[PDB]
Amino acid sequence: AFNADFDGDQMAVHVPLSSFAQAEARIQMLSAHNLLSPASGEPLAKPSRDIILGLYY
Amino acid sequence: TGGVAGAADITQGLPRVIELFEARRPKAKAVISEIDGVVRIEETEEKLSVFVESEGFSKEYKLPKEARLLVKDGDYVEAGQPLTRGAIDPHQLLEAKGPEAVERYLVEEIQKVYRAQGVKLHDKHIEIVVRQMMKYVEVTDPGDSRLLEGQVLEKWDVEALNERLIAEGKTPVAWKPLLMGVTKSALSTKSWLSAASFQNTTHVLTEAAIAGKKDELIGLKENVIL
Amino acid sequence: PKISTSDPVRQYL
Amino acid sequence: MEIKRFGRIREVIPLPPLTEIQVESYRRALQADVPPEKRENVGIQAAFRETFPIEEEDKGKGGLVLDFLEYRLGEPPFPQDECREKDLTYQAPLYARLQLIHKDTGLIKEDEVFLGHIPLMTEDGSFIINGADRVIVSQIHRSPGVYFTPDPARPGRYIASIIPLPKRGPWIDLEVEPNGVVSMKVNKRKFPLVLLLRVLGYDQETLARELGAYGELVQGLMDESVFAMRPEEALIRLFTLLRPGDPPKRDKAVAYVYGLIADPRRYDLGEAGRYKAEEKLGIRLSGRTLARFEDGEFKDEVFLPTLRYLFALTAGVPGHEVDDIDHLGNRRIRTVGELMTDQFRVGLARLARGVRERMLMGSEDSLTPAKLVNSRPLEAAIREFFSRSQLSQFKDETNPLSSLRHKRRISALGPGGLTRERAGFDVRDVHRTHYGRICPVETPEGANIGLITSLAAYARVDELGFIRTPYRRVVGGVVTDEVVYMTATEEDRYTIAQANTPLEGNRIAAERVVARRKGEPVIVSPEEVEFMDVSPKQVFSVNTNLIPFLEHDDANRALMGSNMQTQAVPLIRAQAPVVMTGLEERVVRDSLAALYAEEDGEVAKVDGNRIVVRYEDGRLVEYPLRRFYRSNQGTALDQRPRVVVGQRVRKGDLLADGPASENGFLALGQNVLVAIMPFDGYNFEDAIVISEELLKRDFYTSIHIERYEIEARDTKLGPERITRDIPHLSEAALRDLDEEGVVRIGAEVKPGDILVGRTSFKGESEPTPEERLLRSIFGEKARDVKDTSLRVPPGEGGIVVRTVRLRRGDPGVELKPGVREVVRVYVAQKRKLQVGDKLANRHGNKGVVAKILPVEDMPHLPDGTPVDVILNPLGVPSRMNLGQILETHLGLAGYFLGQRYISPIFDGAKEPEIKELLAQAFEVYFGKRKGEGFGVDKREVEVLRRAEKLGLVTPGKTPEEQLKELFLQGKVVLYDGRTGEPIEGPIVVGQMFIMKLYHMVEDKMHARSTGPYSLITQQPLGGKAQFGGQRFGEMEVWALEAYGAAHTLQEMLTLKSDDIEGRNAAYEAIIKGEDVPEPSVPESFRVLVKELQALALDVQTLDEKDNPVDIFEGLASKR
Amino acid sequence: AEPGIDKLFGMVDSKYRLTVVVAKRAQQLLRHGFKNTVLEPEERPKMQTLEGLFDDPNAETWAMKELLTGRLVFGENLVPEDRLQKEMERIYPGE
Amino acid sequence: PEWMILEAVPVLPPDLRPMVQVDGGRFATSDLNDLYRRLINRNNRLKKLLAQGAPEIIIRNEKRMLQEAVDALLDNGRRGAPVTNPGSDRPLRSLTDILSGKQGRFRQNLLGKRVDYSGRSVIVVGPQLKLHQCGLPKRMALELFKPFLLKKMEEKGIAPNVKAARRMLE
Amino acid sequence: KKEVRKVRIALASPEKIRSWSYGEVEKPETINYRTLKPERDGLFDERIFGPIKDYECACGKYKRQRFEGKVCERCGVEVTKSIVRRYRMGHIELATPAAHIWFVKDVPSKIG
Amino acid sequence: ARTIRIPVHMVETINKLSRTARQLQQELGREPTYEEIAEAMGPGWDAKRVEETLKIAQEPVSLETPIGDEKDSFYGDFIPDEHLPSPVDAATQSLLSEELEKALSKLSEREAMVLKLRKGLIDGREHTLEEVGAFFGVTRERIRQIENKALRKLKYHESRTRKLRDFLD
Ligand SMILES: CCC/C(C)=C/C=C(\C)C(=O)C1C(=O)C=C([C@H](C)CCC/C=N/C(=O)OC)OC1=O
Ligand SMILES: [Mg+2]
Ligand SMILES: [Zn+2]
Repeated sequence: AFNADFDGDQMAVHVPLSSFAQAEARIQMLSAHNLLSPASGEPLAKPSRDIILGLYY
Repeated sequence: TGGVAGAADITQGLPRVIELFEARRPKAKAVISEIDGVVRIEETEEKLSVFVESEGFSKEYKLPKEARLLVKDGDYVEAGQPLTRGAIDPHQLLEAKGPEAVERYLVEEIQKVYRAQGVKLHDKHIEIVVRQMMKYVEVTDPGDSRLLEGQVLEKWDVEALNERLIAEGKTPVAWKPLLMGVTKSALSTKSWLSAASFQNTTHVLTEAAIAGKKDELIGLKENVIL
Repeated sequence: PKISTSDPVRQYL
Repeated sequence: MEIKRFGRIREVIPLPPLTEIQVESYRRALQADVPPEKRENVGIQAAFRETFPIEEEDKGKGGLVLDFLEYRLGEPPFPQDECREKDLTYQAPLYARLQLIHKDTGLIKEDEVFLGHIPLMTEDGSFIINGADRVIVSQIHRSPGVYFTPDPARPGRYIASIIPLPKRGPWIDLEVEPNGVVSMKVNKRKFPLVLLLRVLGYDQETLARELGAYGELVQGLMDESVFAMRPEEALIRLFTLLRPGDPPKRDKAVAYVYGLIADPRRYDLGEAGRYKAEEKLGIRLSGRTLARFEDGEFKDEVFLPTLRYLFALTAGVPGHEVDDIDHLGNRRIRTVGELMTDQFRVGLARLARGVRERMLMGSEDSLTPAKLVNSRPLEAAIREFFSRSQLSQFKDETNPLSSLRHKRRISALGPGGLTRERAGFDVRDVHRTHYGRICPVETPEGANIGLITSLAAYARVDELGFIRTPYRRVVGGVVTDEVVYMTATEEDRYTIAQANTPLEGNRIAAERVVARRKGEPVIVSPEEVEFMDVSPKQVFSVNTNLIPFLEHDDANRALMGSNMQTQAVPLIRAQAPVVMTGLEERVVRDSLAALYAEEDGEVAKVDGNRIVVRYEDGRLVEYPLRRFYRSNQGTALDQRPRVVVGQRVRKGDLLADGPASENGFLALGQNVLVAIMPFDGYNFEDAIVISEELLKRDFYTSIHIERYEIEARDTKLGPERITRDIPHLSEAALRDLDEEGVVRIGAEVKPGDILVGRTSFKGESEPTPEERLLRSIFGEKARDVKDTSLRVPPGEGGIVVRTVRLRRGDPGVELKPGVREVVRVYVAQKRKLQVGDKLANRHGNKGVVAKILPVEDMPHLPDGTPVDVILNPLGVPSRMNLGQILETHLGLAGYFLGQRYISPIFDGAKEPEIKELLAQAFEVYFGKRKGEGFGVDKREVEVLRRAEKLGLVTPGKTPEEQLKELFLQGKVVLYDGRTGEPIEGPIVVGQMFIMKLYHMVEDKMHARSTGPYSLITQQPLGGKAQFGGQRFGEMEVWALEAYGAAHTLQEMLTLKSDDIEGRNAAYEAIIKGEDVPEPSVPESFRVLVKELQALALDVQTLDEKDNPVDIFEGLASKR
Repeated sequence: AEPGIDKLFGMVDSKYRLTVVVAKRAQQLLRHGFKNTVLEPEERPKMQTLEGLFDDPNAETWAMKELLTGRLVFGENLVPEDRLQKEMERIYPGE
Repeated sequence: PEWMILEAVPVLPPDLRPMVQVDGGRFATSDLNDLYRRLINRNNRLKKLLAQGAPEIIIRNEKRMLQEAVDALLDNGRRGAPVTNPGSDRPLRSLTDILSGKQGRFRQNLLGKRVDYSGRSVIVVGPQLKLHQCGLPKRMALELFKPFLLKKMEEKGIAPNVKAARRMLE
Repeated sequence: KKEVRKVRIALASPEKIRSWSYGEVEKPETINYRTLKPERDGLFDERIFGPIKDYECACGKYKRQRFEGKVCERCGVEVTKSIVRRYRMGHIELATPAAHIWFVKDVPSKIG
Repeated sequence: ARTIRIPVHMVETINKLSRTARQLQQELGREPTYEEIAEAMGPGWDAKRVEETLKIAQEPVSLETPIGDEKDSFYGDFIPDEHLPSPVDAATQSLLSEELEKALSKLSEREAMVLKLRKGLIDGREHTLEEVGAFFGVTRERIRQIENKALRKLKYHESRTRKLRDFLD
């Protein structure tokens, strides 16, 4: 989803300050609550590379 | 690979997706029948032309030798059906089979691209953007405002109800549905705060400032910017 | 129609 | 170490001197040395000769003519590395003998004037400018000449174009109007061509159909014959279209211009354009455009052929050549010598423009000397070039090769068409003619792709500025060692065979031969061959030539390879690779990294600091060993001595290694054991795992030096000082300072510590009445001066190594105006390898150290040898950089046979040869086991069982001989150090060369809580030791909107940025444990509302009911 | 995930209402110490540090625990706008 | 409609078109000020000439220049731009450009804000993390949460007050 | 105290402009070269746009905030927050009216 | 002509300097030192004076001047506000006000005002307060004694309850 890879990509970090912004972040932005794509409705957090490889073998 | 010899191409990829979202007469404009009917074909050495023929109605489509026919002598074509290979001009098609049909076309024609790239995305996403290309209508017979006025459709719950009924107003507003690209359809919003935020800033304000325009912050951009 | 744009000096002369 | 060389293509000619492009362009543009005064035009001399002599004379009462006699220079006011220390430019002053003459002939001849002084090039090929090391990057542009393009805005015919190269020269376009006439462009100023077809002297009635003989539709040339009678009234009726319609009483105003003088030519005395113009058009030239001292009218040999070729192109097949604008016979490279010279021109332009002024404001016999010559226009015209030009840049010296590569670059940007126009997919595009002239792989990835580019190894730029490439002449299938440097156009005339073409002595051994015929790959018999490539090396840049097994790597990834090598940081235990290509030695040579001995001799003295050498003549020469010095990039360069006292030494022998050399072979990284297999997810997406053992061997340890500066400035409030005595609540915060403000050389400095102590008079000198009391309770002083001391910024410092102090102009220093003195502290750090660091091999496999495992966890061979890195295989199939796999196989053989390899590009080792070495290696790796008393491991058996079902090993063959089979595929049996069990099925291990990559400050780790803010916009702003905030763009604003995270977006764009009281109340709240208040209206908007107001527009926020709401509460509302 | 996210979702008609309810309950659950809590002693959120499980300071959490017990009521237009900011200060001091 | 004509030109609050003193006893300031100046100068002169009862031809001349001066302020370069005589032939930024940006626009872009509790860093894979977790360097966590941190510091016997806690962290 | 729900943009009457203005800029002077104090009746006059230092008049008679909201008798400067300087409008009264260029060069020229 | 208006006899001199710089360039060859150009200037002239002048002589710099990347950055973008106090600053001095109050609350009301009128409102009061002796009261050398005991009365408290100690940075 991030389309991140580890050849030296950087991420920015942000901090939800308020009681309210924390609730948004936690209820609606938390990674583990966004497993399916909103474009196609197919899972997005899914087995990826070495993970498949392992399980296939 | 091995397909550019001297025939005008159909757009592909992103440039095509744009061609649609702004559409926009296409490259190899495919000729479309304007009426339901039966096909007759006459030609010379030089001249070539298709006839669509009903009882009363009888339309002729004179067309170049360049054109690649799609339709047999003796076939039946519905209004808005293409007769040649190529992309249909949405404006042209809107005039032949109205709103719904053009919307359908736009959605698929866009899909055609993404899916050919292995990209999976629900239709409803495209349908939303398309609805916005049809946001506006043009007036043909006034109510109390003037004759052209390219102007939003859902301002019509009272204004397509004021004839005899609610507040009355002599003339019942007759309008023409209107197709416009996302660029143009975006310039045309009620919210001058948004409108000013896209291209051509000076114009928008000058316009709104004269008119004393209020912007009830209905969208997001306008609420954010504030 | 940007013809008589920068007259000023010519104008006053 | 023994070094096995590979492949057999004899290279008949060694690589050219590599910094040649730079060193020679300049050498032959100044001529400071060997050319003694009255000798040769070409360079700066030509720049002079074209501006001088300068006349303004009417013979009778006055006459001021200013000549040019001589040029000289030669006292750089300060040494090289002294210009670096004091932020000066290393440059010589430039003098000229001028000599003014009068109408009565004042015979008194002038002399010198060092009104003007200019930068000198370093030995290696760089400049020092304001203390900084810079490189001028040479640029491609369209060569001068006559070209015939197809009409873009027409699908039928073509446009002729005559191009010269001054800054005052005209692009003439010849066309055929939509309705078939003859469009003609000078500026944009279009007009019917005809006209000028008379002004040539010869009219319509002599040659208009005789030399335009085929001209069947010559209905563009045709028109006025009565106008085409007298040559006088020919000119007149045309000047109308050079406005504002001034009388023809000084008729030959612009025709005298575009005749022969310092304007209408494209090159001085033929050359470039004409050289082509001949082969493109007719034959002869008129000197350079049209020469006529005293005759009748004006010579035409220019337009005559030009017209009759647009004709010959509007014809069938005579001539008939549409011009390929991207062909390297049509593009030339403007080099430093030229680049500086034509910037010395714009200088003299303003000089004479300042000189012509001082005839008016000036007498006659009152000012003869240089009382009218002024540098300032020329001085600042040249200092402008070197300092602020797009083409002059911060020398990239991360390592030796960085610099070498930098000097060899080629830009399309600058004063040539750039990024805006971007001519996508054109220009950015490897042309058939790039073969051997420009590297087809070395280029910047990203939005500069194909615009900046690298000059290919053997390639050479000639005097006209065209890139040439060596081909050896072949006569009747025998191949001579007689080599030729063809341009792109000469090459197109030939059938050139490839270099791998099998030779049997000098004889072409093969039945059929691969060749290029003007770009076209063809198989031919050897009789038909006219030239041959020198070496695969010629096709590619230097950097690319450093990639072994390149022919097995897809190009996209070899690009990344030859780029990353640039970013390789010099290690302190640097190694040259196990598998090399060839170049690695010769690069260090040319890069001037290492120090070599210039003559046969014996070493006299050697310490870390200098080497002294007695040459066979008696000469004792000392070589200061540049020590622990700071590159532009903060990486260290320091020569270490590789030689002992009383050592005999041949000419060209090594003495000191550079930063990145191991015995004069380029050492950009380590060789290291790598097992390619996944490892528990720690190498998940290009990420890399690392044995702690590397760290212990000081294996990826680099030394970095950071420079800090502090200015002691005079104020309107009064001077501030460097001082030990700062006002505060600490003493343990002054420990390693004492030294009169400045930190002691040798101190360990942590983030937040004091580098230099400084006190300013502050706050317009008011202490708070609130603080006034606070102070008097504690034995008040309430001192005027503030702590503005320089501190080590967060994210670390290190250990102090040199402090440098420059003062009040008086030593030989030009300080910024307003500055009393500066202090510099240099802080060194031994960066060890750590998680986050980024590693790379030369095949564009790049990753980030994600894990450091303790040696016990590391996968180990049966002999108990663990591995250093664990590369994931998934990084190979989609990348198609198979070169690294080969590098590993050979590297495995090497590791056991104790040898290194030279394996030339498209030549080198080949599967069967590696397999033979792996067989030898197997004898070491295994052969001895029986001797030391060991059989095959029960685990070794376990693995083979599975291995034969994969069909890697033969069934029936013995355990040992199966193991050999497996080792020949470069796979071993690996034990997992966690479990002791083996890894089901064999794993490829071996030695790979890997580089640690330079870490840029922008890419360092960052964190803001709350800090400074922008004066004007009131948005978070980056301090000295306080990070600025992250940028939040509309793209991020959408992501938040799509989440419906309404409050987060709000607080992101108010409290956490713009809203002023918002951010304070927020902080105060958080400190006091109360939850954050709701935000108000952000400045961004308040300001916006004010801007619109300043435009007489009433912007008005309204409540539910339409009554106005104050967004400035009270501060705006009046009365 | 959060302990009970699926069922927390099941409690409302719009995703976003949950977040709102939670935030607002957290705001008041902080405003009045943690005195308001409708969570019986033994079911209070907990931490670990300095080695001695004190109550979990995170009110964003607290609210979510309380919702799942169903001891709370939420609605669009329940009690008047100010007969609440004082009536809650009665049972638990504003200090 | 009359209102489209100006008889009182408004003036942007000085604090945001400031006159900062920078290094070297030199100054930095917005172009607006220099646009505003020359307008004031011409108005004031026009007053004098009118007060003098000057010939209407030299008054026209003045009025012309005034009109232009106002144009140059509001939306400079819709009639052949004015520049600072020395420096360079760089055109002065008018209000209109300062609002929207001259780059056609308002896209293009130049559009975004900087942010207060933020950081950036190189990422590395965390195979150990459960899906809702991420690894943050403490050094970076300590800055991002500093104000929050400072309070806990006060709630614990590790700092008397916040100033002393903050000083602990410098 | 109540939340905004509409933003309205209208043309500004001369009365409206004078309405906003905290005083006329009558002199084209900026800051004093020697003292750096905004010259009187100029583009920076504290008298018009407000104090430079929080709660402190130009001449220096008033400070503390004790005198919150008082215009000074000697120096004419209000004693408030300095921040008020980024929000306070001025104006210039033209000797002759001048056309607003937007309502002229933006086509179709709304006045034309 | 100038953004920052200057006296006429100062345009005189500035123009007189840029006159002499011309001779002194060509007279010497190099650009003259400051001492060089001062001797030439005449009698009232000085190294410092030439310098301190040219400083005044300059353009000055446009906030709207673009930076290197040209398109996105401008000089002004980099200039930081040093006027307004940042959340950390603001939060401090607000607490200070609160804690000083808590401090001098437990004092004689007459005494508390003394220091509040020696500093606490607005003016240094070298002797001015000692004249108008707390509006009404025994003046001069007997108010000198009150300061002492009032300040020393705070040291009793402060040494014990360390509240104010930390604000001394
Ligand atoms: C006439 C108004 C023009 C305008 C944008 C004024 C505001 C300016 C210059 C600012 O202060 C702003 C600015 O630079 C940037 C932002 C954020 C980061 C992004 C806004 C874009 C949002 N986009 C959407 O939410 O899309 C649905 O907000 C601003 O108010
Ligand atoms: Mg990446
Ligand atoms: Zn006052």
